[PDB]
Amino acid sequence: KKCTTKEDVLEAVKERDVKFIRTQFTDTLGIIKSWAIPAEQLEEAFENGVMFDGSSIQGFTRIEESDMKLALDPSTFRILPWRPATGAVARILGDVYLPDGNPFKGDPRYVLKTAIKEAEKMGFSMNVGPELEFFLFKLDANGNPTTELTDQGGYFDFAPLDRAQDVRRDIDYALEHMGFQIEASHHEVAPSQHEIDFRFGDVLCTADNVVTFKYVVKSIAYHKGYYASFMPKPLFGVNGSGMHSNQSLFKDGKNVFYDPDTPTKLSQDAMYYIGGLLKHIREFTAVTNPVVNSYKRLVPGYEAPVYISWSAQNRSSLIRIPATRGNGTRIELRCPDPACNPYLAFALMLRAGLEGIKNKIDPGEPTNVNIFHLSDKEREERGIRSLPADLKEAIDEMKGSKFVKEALGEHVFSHYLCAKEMEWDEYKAVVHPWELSRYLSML
Amino acid sequence: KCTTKEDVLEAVKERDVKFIRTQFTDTLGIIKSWAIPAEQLEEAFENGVMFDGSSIQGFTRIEESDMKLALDPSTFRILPWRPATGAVARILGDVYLPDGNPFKGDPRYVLKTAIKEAEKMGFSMNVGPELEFFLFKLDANGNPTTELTDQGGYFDFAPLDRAQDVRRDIDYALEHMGFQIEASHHEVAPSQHEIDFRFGDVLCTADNVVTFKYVVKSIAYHKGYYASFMPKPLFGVNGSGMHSNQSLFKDGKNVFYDPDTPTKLSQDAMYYIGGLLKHIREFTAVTNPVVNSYKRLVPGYEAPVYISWSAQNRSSLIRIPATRGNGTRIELRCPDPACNPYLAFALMLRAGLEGIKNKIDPGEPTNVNIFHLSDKEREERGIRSLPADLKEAIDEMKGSKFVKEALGEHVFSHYLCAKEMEWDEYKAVVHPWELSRYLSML
Amino acid sequence: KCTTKEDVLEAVKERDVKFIRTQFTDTLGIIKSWAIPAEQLEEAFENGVMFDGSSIQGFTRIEESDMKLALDPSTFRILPWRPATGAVARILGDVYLPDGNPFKGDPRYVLKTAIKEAEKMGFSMNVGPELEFFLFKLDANGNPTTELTDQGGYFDFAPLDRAQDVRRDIDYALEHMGFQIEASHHEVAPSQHEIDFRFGDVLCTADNVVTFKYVVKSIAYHKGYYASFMPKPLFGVNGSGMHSNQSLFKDGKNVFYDPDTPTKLSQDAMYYIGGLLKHIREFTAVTNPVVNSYKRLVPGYEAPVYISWSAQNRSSLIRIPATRGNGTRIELRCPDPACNPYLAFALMLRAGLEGIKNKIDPGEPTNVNIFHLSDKEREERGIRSLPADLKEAIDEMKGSKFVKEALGEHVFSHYLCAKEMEWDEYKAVVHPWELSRYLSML
Amino acid sequence: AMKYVIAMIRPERLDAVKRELQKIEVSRLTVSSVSGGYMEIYRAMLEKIKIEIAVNDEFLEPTIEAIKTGAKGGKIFVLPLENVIRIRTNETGPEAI
Amino acid sequence: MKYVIAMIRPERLDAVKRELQKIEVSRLTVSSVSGGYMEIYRAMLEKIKIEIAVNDEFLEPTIEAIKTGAKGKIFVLPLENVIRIRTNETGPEAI
Amino acid sequence: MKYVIAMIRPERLDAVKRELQKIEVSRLTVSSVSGGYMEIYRAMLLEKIKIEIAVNDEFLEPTIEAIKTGAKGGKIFVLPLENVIRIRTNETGPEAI
Repeated sequence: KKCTTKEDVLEAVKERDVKFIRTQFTDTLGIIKSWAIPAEQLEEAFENGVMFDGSSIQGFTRIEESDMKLALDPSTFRILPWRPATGAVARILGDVYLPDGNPFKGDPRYVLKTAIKEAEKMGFSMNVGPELEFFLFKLDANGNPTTELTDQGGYFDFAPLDRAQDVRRDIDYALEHMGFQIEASHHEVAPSQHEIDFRFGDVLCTADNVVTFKYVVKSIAYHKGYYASFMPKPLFGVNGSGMHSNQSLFKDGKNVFYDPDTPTKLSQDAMYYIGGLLKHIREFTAVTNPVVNSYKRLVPGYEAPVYISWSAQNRSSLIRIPATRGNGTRIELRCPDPACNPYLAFALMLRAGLEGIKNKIDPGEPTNVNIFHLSDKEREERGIRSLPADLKEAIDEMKGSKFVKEALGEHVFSHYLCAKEMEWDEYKAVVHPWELSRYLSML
Repeated sequence: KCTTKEDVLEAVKERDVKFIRTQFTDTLGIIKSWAIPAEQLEEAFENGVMFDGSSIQGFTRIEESDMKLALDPSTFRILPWRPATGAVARILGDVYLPDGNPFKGDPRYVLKTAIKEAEKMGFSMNVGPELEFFLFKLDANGNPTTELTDQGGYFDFAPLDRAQDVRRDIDYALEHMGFQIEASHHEVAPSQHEIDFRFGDVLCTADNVVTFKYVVKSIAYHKGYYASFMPKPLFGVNGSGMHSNQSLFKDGKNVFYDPDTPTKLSQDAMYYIGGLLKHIREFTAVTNPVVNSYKRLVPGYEAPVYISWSAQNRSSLIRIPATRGNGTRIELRCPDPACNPYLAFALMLRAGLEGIKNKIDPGEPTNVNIFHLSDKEREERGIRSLPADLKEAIDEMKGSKFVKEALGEHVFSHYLCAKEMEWDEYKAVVHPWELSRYLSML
Repeated sequence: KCTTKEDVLEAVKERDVKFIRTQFTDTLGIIKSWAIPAEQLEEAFENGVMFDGSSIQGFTRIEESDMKLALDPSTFRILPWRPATGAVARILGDVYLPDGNPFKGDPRYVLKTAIKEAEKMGFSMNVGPELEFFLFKLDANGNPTTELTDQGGYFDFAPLDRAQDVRRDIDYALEHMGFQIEASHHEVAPSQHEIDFRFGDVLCTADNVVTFKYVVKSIAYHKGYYASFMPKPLFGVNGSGMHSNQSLFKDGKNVFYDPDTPTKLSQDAMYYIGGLLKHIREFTAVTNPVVNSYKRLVPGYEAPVYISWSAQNRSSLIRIPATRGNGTRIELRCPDPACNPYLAFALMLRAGLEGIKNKIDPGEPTNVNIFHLSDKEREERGIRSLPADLKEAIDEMKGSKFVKEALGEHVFSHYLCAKEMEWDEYKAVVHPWELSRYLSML
Repeated sequence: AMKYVIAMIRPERLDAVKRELQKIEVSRLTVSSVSGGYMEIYRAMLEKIKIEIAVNDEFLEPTIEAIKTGAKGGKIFVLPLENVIRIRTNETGPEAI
Repeated sequence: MKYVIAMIRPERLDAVKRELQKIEVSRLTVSSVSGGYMEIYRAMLEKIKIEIAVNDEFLEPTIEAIKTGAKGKIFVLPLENVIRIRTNETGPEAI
Repeated sequence: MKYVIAMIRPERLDAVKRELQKIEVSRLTVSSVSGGYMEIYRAMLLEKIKIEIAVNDEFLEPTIEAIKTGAKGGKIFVLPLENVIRIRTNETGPEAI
């Protein structure tokens, strides 16, 4: 049954011996945040809100407002798929308020809700189906994460068939009976790599679910003796991990990307939505691909795209349009990796698409050729631009962008860019073992 | 018997089936799968399932990659393990392009076309396959090795230790998903085993050979061992083959049997053999698919490296067992377990059919030891060899119109480009045998 | 008792038997088997089972190899372990050529012809064998070793640690399969044991020596130990024999007993001893079949290396125990537990029958210690010794018309060609002992 | 009236009995691992399952044959049940089962 | 006399016992048995069987004790005889 | 009819099973159960053995004294059991034990 009121939640806590409640939120960068509330404190939390330190979201960097209130949302209450001896555990989410009663604009979830409100002002709602690729590694003798493989299978192989076969099934079962409604899962291209495909769904509940997925999957794997890694590129020379984001807009339950009267059966407003996405994706690549290691995945030779193009036929464009029509018409954006903040990243896809629809942004021609095999002049003649090559280059693009600044809000915009600037400055000064291998003998 | 999607959904509910697995192969015989939650199954039966065709045909080309699997309810089978989370089952189906026509690059589709062509003459094919594997140890980290589990030989009662129980559990698991073993025995090499399955229609049999490999492997892994289907994992002992016994039936009767001929074989039996002998060189690349396959096809062991048929010599490339009647059969001995069985059985079927349509004489049987003859002696007999390595098998197949039409152009070309890349990789490797032979010498 | 195939099918249903194993031997004694699912068994009773006859006769020649096993229900016996999967049984039978004639190359067939020969003269033969073996430890990988489980001696109460339970479990397994053990004891060497079969009908007893070997081995393996039937695993201690007590019967009376003679032995017993001595030299290659057999046949231990008969002396090649009446018996001491019991008993039966036919007097007993004598004394006494190594035993057998006609030519030549190969391999080996003696000297 | 039915089965038949119990909608059941000369040969190399079901009288015989069908391919002891109380509902008697 | 069989959640076993002792019922028989709340948990139901031989006056006190202690099913059967062995008492006194 | 339950010191399970067979009682069922003399030992309720038997009225006295003798060197419940049915043979009451 569906939890709608706090009394539904409080009744369900009683009936199922739920002993601890975990809040679930993200900081600016997409790190999963939480704290533990005993069941005994929960009714008061529904009454007065819960005070907490906003530095958890916005960092310690600046003197700003820091005592926030979490107004719990009973419809986000969901029992977690493990039963400790101590009792059942659940998660819940909420809205963060400043002491004056105004919503805190720096919560990524509020940022998505404002994009939702914009789409609603135009009569639209957005669905998303994410595709989460990940790696299943071994723990070393101390229980630490490693990159040790659990299998050497490839794309859609029925692998692994040892003990890890049971762990993979466990992860699937836990999500399904949490209530995820997985559509499918397969082995992906690289050794020990996997993909679980979410059901298409309301964008807010989807972004909420992507965060929950990350730690449920890690906890299941850890407790079985394995490690689930959402690194974009843990291993050189094999495929990285992405989070392709299929999406569509609806006007009261009618897919707005479908139009049965056109030769492709795609609507005009679908193409404008693509045009807006292609117009701004460079300016927020730092959001969808947020760490240094993201751009080791954004290199040629694998499932990762590097060139800004759209296409139906070519399964490797940045924007790909599946063959499905009718209600399930969607466009797939392939560049994002799973290290991103899904709230900030879905919100900017939605804002970009809504601008393309509002401004009639023609996306141009589709690129059906292999873009890797082309020359610069051909790409230049085609006008085929490439995504930022590294995090610094992505940051600078974002820095100059008033679209991204408006969509995210100045708080989030500036907090994000400062911290990413600092991480690159830490990365750039490191002398890597590859440098000694190449240069120590030589120089 | 599973006949309808309503039979399946009821059995899924009744037997607590929580996960369904699809089951298919790519162009190169690799087994492929994805997992469907049992909550998705009713929608899957109604709408099909969309999946990436790069699973079957690879990534090397821009071609149609959005396929649809239409689930076939009569291929639903519960797997022989019971996880705490609930039961598991495998299912197959037919693959469709978005425009609604069948996808021709599916190896199962290639076999149906051979079945469909053979039905234009009123012929149907049965297969009883004999699968050899090695039961090896795992190392400390749970990974495969070639370390022996026993030192027994042909038809020995061995192992008698804990691996005695693994072998039994493997035979038990297959029998109780409905494989109907005829017999299993220890094979010539140490730690080598063979399971002989009952005769069935070639489509059911090819589906079951795919199921068998991952079932056997998963059972062995879960008991702490490894089941290996390499052709030649170990130098200087026997390799593993997939001998493929076959019968053709018409009007209910065995096409190969004739009670009135001296050997009690029908004429079409000899024509079927002639067709196989004519074309076998041209699809050794399919029945013997990897580089390691031609370390098994060297003289000295159970492997047949010469093209000939016989009833008397057990080691001829084509053998006729003494059984007559409705069980008259033809054993084609050269294949190994790495082959795509949909592609192998279809090519055998077409080749046999070609022999019957064009009345291809098989020539004389070879009743002697072909190894113990000279190179001129066998040329006196006109006895040819099977290709000596993968590159040679590739070159024989690239120039074959029979193979190209039987597989279709998409399969033919994909298969050849991939195998050509595999050989171009292997031929540049500097092996440790070369250092041992040459480092001091040169 | 199992009498009809319906008896066996009911027992399979009633006792939840899921696997039936066949049990036979090859020419050289190795124990052979293949597994049959219980679901296949009623068909197996109806039509027999086809199998490859290279399992018995080997691969080295082009000879008919499609054989048919017809199952003997009365040999159905449930094995003494109970997998969770369900019970296991063994069964034996008769091997036929595709024309319907019996296959003469099966050693059990060879025994059945000997039984027919004695029945043509009124007699049937009992045997009670005494099987010696070692119980050793397994190394860390579960591999056999020659590491000791006790330091005990003759008839000691030993071992007294975890190996005491394994030994008791071995006795229990055989007895409650229905062997009817008479007595078991620790034998002379450290870790050495002996189990005394029940004096029984020779055919059924030979079936039991084969079962005994893998039941004992498998029981010990699953307890962490190893049972070894090597004639001489350890230099400097007793080797392991299979002494073979035997008697003939006519009309239900023991024809070796004569109450009205001083020895209370009939004359036919003396002619039977006389025949055994006349031919024992010629089939030592069958009773003592491997290279190791002739490390046991050296002076200084329980092994008899001299041809003689005695009542008193326990040293003799043939000893006549004190028992009289219905249990009057002749003990032949040279065989070791590696022999093929089918062939070993058959040749024993034929040698003794030839003595009774030709009234071959055994000469005088030998009541002295033969090891203590000088060559001229033994020469004066006409006391000849056994073959001193396998090659000498091969040469003796090859010339023997008596062994050839008794075994049949196919078995005779196959046996000698395989032993000649084993000897040629051994004789070239440079052994560590040679490096120790000569490396620093030469 | 109502009854407590104790049934013991060899453990590999438990789930054939579960389904046969489910046929006439009988799912409220309790299963215990119990230890209760075919098997004499095997002592060098027997566990049952106890099932306890509370049924109303009208389901008496439908439950016995359901367990009979699932288990045959053990014994059934049926006892007098005076009362059954549901803790959450405080139901007593037939409505409580 | 009475034979009472109770299956309580294993988390509340001694809370039932504390309620049981308070009305001076102390001889019981504890055993572990097994009896879609818990489906979500199959990746990462067990019960406690309590058998009591009360008499017809401590009958309802025993039921309410188990009803009380386990709150946070009960089966009642006729007991015809009880034999203490170390004393050979039979009937109510043997309880 | 009777349903007999015996709680015996676990060390006397096989002593009673010896006296049980002597009077043709073979249908039993053995459980591990538990029910301040033992207080001193808690650093280094006590475990019993539950044995369930259904016997005819003619075997009731032999059954108990078999359990008494083999257990003396516990407590025997005697229950009024009205129905005993065998699973394979549709047996009832006295025929089914």
